[PDB]
Amino acid sequence: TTQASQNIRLNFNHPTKYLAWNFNNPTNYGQYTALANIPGACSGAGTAA
Amino acid sequence: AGGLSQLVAYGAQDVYLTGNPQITFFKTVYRRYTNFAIESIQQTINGSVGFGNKVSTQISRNGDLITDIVVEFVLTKGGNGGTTYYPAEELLQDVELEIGGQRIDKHYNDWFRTYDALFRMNDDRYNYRRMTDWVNNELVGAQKRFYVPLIFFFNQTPGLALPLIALQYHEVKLYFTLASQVQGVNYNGSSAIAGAAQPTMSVWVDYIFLDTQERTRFAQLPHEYLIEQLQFTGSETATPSATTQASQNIRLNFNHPTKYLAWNFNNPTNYGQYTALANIPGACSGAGTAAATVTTPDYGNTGTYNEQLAVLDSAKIQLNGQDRFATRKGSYFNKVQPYQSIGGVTPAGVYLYSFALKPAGRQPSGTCNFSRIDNATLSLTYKTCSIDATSPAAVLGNTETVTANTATLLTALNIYAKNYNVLRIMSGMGGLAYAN
Amino acid sequence: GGLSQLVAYGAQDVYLTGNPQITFFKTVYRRYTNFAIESIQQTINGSVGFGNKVSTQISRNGDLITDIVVEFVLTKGGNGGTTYYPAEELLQDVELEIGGQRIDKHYNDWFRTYDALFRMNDDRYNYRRMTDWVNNELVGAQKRFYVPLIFFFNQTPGLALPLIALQYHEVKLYFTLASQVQGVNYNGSSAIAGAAQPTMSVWVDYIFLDTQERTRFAQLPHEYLIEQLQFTGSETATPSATTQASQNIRLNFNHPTKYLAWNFNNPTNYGQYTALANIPGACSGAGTAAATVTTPDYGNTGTYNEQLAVLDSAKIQLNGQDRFATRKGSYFNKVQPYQSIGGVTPAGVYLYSFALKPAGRQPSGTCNFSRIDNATLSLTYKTCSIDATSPAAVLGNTETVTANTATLLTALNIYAKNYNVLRIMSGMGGLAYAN
Amino acid sequence: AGGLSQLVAYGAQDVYLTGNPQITFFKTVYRRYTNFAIESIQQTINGSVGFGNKVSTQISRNGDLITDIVVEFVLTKGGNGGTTYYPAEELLQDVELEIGGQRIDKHYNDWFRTYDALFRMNDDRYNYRRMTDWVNNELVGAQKRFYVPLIFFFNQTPGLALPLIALQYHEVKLYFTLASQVQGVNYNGSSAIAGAAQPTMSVWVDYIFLDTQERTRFAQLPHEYLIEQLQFTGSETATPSATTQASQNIRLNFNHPTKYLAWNFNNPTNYGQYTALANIPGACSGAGTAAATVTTPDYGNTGTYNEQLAVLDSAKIQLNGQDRFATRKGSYFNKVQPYQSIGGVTPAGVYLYSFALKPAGRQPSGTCNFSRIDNATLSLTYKTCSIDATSPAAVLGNTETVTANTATLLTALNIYAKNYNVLRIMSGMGGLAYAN
Amino acid sequence: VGFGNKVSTQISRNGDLITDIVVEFVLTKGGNGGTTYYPAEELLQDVEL
Amino acid sequence: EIGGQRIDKHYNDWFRTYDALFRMNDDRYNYRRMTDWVNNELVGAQKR
Amino acid sequence: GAAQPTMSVWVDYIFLDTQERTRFAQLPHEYLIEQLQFTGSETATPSA
Amino acid sequence: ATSPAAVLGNTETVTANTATLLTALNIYAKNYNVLRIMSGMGGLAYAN
Amino acid sequence: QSIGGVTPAGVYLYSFALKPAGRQPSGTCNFSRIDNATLSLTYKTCSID
Amino acid sequence: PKPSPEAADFAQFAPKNLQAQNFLT
Amino acid sequence: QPRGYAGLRPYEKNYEGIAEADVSALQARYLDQTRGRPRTGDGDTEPI
Repeated sequence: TTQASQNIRLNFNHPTKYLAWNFNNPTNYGQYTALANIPGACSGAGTAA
Repeated sequence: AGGLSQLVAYGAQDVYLTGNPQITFFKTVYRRYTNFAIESIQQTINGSVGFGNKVSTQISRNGDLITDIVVEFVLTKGGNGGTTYYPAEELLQDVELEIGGQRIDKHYNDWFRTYDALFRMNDDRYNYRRMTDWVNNELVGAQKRFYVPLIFFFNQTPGLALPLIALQYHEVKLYFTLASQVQGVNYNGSSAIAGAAQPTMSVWVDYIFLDTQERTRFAQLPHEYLIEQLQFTGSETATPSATTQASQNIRLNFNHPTKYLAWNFNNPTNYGQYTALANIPGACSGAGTAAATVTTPDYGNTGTYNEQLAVLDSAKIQLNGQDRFATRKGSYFNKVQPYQSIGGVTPAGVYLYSFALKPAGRQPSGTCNFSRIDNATLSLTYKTCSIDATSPAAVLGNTETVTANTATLLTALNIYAKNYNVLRIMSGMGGLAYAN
Repeated sequence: GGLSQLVAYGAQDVYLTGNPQITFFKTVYRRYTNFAIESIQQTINGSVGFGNKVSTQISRNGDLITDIVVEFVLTKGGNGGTTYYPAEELLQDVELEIGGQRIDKHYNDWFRTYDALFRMNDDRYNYRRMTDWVNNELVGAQKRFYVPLIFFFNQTPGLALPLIALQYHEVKLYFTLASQVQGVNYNGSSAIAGAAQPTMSVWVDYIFLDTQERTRFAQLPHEYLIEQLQFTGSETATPSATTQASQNIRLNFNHPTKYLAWNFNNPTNYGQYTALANIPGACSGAGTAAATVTTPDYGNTGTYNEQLAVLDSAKIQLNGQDRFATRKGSYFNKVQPYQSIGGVTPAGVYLYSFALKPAGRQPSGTCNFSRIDNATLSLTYKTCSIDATSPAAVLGNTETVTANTATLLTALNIYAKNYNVLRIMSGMGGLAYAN
Repeated sequence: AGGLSQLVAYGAQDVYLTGNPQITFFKTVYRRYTNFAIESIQQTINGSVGFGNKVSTQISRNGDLITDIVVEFVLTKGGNGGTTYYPAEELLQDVELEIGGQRIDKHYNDWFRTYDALFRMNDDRYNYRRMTDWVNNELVGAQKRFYVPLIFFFNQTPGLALPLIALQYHEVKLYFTLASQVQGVNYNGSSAIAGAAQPTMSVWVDYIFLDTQERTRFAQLPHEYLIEQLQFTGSETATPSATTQASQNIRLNFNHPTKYLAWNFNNPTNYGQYTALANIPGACSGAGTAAATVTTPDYGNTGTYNEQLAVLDSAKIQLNGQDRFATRKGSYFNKVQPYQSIGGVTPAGVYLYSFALKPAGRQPSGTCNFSRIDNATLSLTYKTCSIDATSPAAVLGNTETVTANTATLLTALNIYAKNYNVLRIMSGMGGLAYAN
Repeated sequence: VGFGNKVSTQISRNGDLITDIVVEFVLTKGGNGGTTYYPAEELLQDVEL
Repeated sequence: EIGGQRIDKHYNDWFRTYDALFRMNDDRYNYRRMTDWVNNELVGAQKR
Repeated sequence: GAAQPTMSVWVDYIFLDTQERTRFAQLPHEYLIEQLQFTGSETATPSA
Repeated sequence: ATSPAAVLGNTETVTANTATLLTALNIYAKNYNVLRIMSGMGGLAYAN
Repeated sequence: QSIGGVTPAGVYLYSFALKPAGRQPSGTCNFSRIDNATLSLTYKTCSID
Repeated sequence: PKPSPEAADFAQFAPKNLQAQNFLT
Repeated sequence: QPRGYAGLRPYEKNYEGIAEADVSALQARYLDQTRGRPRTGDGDTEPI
């Protein structure tokens, strides 16, 4: 029922080429997407397990 | 006798009222003005008009100055009376004003709702409601032609009329993103209304045509217009149902001399819902009967004056860590500030804090210049949302620090800053003097 | 505290605080000439009653004359809801004469149109309190009514008429008192037996000046920015069914005009600018088995349901060329009074302005119809196909159609309000230009 | 075509409007102002706060100028819906301002109610009630935070802000007396409400902080302020029963140049009642039902607009033995004088006669110098109180010269006049210029 | 104001000279006739100039 | 405040923090003696 | 039945000799005073 | 938190489940400013 | 303050003089330089049986 | 020898409102 | 240094508080006289 927003203020200081970012699950190294019951996305995905 | 018995009752204590008189009230000399004429004509809308569509209008140089702009809509509703709540402006969810490639302003439906809920007052607001809603209990299938005036800096007073005559090389455009959902027309809450028609839109622009002598000066000479801007970003807050009185520091990102900060707490699924819903009259659909359901508003009466359905307990503004004023309770910002600064009634859930003596006017009357402030914070304290919304005995029979459980849905925080800038016009080119 | 906002001072303030011209905490009030205001009753010349015409001549009690209120004493012949603006309904025609020259003339329907457009907020409620029974008073109730006049000199002291400067000219008002007033001596067209005749008196407040200003008024020539009302009635072209009638009204206006306002009315029922319909407040007995759509629930005659109004569109044309592109009727009921007045307008009353601030008195734009050969108002009517007795159809249809009962709105009233110049010198007055 | 068609249609009759013009208002130039900031600071109350108690609050000198002052109360309602009527200002029994030991003004609770009923209008008046009453049918036990803005000469006009920076030698303080009985909170009619809570009060003052050069100028220069005062002495009515038309001749003890003479008639038991009680829906407790009584009002609807329930028949003011204006009927003072001067709606029982063109305005516009009149008398003629208040047939359908038998309860006569005076600020010391 | 509490007054310059200061109290009886003996003086325990 | 200008502002938990940080040995203990019930006092104990 | 606290604020005054009081009243002074800065906020403590 | 075996026997980066109640974040700073006093008037040299 | 005796209930006075019992003037209110001197009297409520 | 906010200069008046003094006893 | 001072968070130099005396000075007196009686003021001498 909601759409979140953020205003994340940056503290950077030199001629910069780019800003790159992601969102992650701190439990699982490299998870930048949600888990879903589709092929390759979850343990046992596609089966009753 | 009569007026002369009064007139001769003159003394020393009259020396500061009628002694050495300067004015007489009973002969006014009226100023002569540059001859002008006003026209209301259509502009071409570029793009397909409909729900969720993005179109733009380019204002043709049909005249010298631009003043008001009224956007027409034709909608047919799929609901009976009370199922709609300002649907004409809910559709008009985002209007962006561009002059010379530069963004001058951006208004949101939520802002039109806050402005109407805050600065438009008396008979003028009743009319606005009939301009944007179905008021006289229209039923399913009723068609209505709506008028949504825009409130940009040049729309309400000729004093800041926009001189196209002096913008020979820059085009002026309006971008119109239209909402995907309008309550009562193509949706009833989350439920789609089968067969709902698409809106029809037309944009009318008011031109001023000036006499030859002054309009020449317009085309040739530079101008500096002191104009208003709206600055906005939304946020998210949370209030618990029990045991805790929440606090949250809201980090602000505003610049330039500011007239005021205004804000609300919205339920994103129901446009203009700024208070809790409850099983009391007008506070939810079916209120007072066995069918009352506190999760859905009795939409046409969404706006209320009952502060106990609002979620704000108190608020403070801090600038660079300094208290800007001592903490005030929420009713101060809902009722005392608009009393002091505007002179009308602000529905519950809409809050104002002014920096200006008369923010409703255009003559500058006090500003906060956020250009020197590194971090401005709006400190919010929330009401405990522990009252069962379905029990009037507790909804209307409780303490100031507690509200209904349905207040936890007012998760969207919308803080608006009304500011000043200067729009410079020279040699057919326009632009804002300070860019932030 | 607040010091923090003074500290946060920047370059953007060069336009706001640099080299201050004013401050908001040191106001200087202008001193004014000594004067006194007095309430004095004028004598009515003639027999007061229904259908009679009487006049009054202004007694020169003071130096200027400013605010005239005509008082009526009425006995209602019906119960609550049977009346609707009976005081101004009776006050049918008010003619303003200064020195033998006609200066203005207002009508009861103009007083209702003005109340419908320009008088707003609590002031309009109070107006209704002065002209009606608003507390559900029953048959036999006696009430004193006040109908303030709205001539150029009545609403602002700055246009007060300097009688001391007009010692050689007569200032008079003529009053036509309506033969039929709804709920007082007639209910619709049916006479109410035993209805009392009205009692009337005219009260006006005078301005008394001290020696120096009254001398200046008496000896110097003056010009006043006088406003005037122009009016002639015409018939409507309201269709019945399957067609949207067109009509072109040839206008007879002249002088620098501020705005044009008009309405469609039922000449039988004062203030009925809409069709009658079997919805709440839109006709007698509405919502019940006794409902009828031939007679209004009079006390609620005015409504905001524009679907009961008959104007589908209007356009003004000047000398063969359009003045603006055609707008639908709801534009003139909802947007022009919004842009210009900032009030409300009831359904069936329409306003188009040439002026940006027509509610004001300082000029803000005019169309001078003294220099225009052909002024025409083009109307498109709504098709009058909805069955007025079925609320499902009255409240459930499209914008180009209205109630079949709309065909009763047989009279068209177009008003124009404009500027002129009133000259006063050596004790006599008159207009600088009259067309 | 268009506006150009009337601009070219120019002639002699246009010269008075557009020939040799003085202004073009499509280029509005706004005046540059003096930098200032507004802050709300809490004051500390001296003395125990309570029903029937008197406390004082000295204004802490945190800023330069004072504009508004708002008294904050926390009230718990002891009754249910419709049992209160502006209880916050009833509680605020009276306030006076003292500058260095010299009193300037004195307001009473029924004045605040009169002022609100007479001069405050439209949405503003409704919002005022929101701040001072319970308006959404709240139930017993409900807590609400109330705000009563003060209306002294400096509270609502920034131009008359009290120059504390220029009163280096004087104390500035307000005295507050709180009522012993508040309808629906402490007492219901004349019966005490067991367990009623003691409202808590806090007094807040809004300060203006000035910049460098203006603060110096305010501190070192003398000032001449034109200020307003309220004059009041209470009296008693002579309301008859049957066959007698009473007339009182109340010699006024007012002094100084005033703007107007205003009065009402009060039921000392039922605060805010200025009319008779009758068995009319919304006029009395239980009105319209078999339980209806005309001895107890429907308090939430204490005020009405039906002049039929009014007690005053006709009135005139006489000065030195000669009439000030010709006799007018009571309805003239309730509806026509405020129409001609304020522009609002005045409820039944409140009467006004102005001596000024704009009595609601701050700019002086006419006056009445009572200190130069030997005998100013207000003549009040009363209606015969022969209507049986319990029979709507008689209440809603009788003659203009009669009123309800229950009108005899309006035993208090409240006549007020609003003054002019001058507040002198010199070498840090304040006082008024004119005595009496 | 209360029993065992201390209060003070800073006397303003309403006039030129002070001629007479009178302290007053509003008191209720906690007992019947004869149970009191100059209770206003007992209450006004210390006055310091 | 001095002259209406705020010079400093302390909170209950700052006082605790200051005692936690800068008071040390018998001054902190005596501070406690001046601030709490330290001898296992029972219900009804009154202390200045 | 909890009782309301009774508070009494005591301030320690310094009375100086005549010559030093003269100096204090007449002369300018600058004091290198200390201030406390504070706003409250919220922390995000993890679960597991 | 109720099992001493874990509370008195775990590593540096692990604490009790009850630590999650320490939701109030209080950050204090102490600074210099200067109080300037001249001819009866005083104030902060570096005011906000 | 003005005479030093005891005034029975129901008798009230307000003195302008310091010691009015004496013959020599000790402060007066000149009612020939006053437009009106108005005495405002608030009554007690007559409810006790 | 005085900061500006201290007072308006006393001149052109003679109400005899305030005392002259050395400010120390 | 990676940054220059942005100019944000500036201070008021030598800000003095509100000039307030502790003397509660004599209320200033009215300039005119209490008005008396216009028809028989100051008394009328009565002959013997």
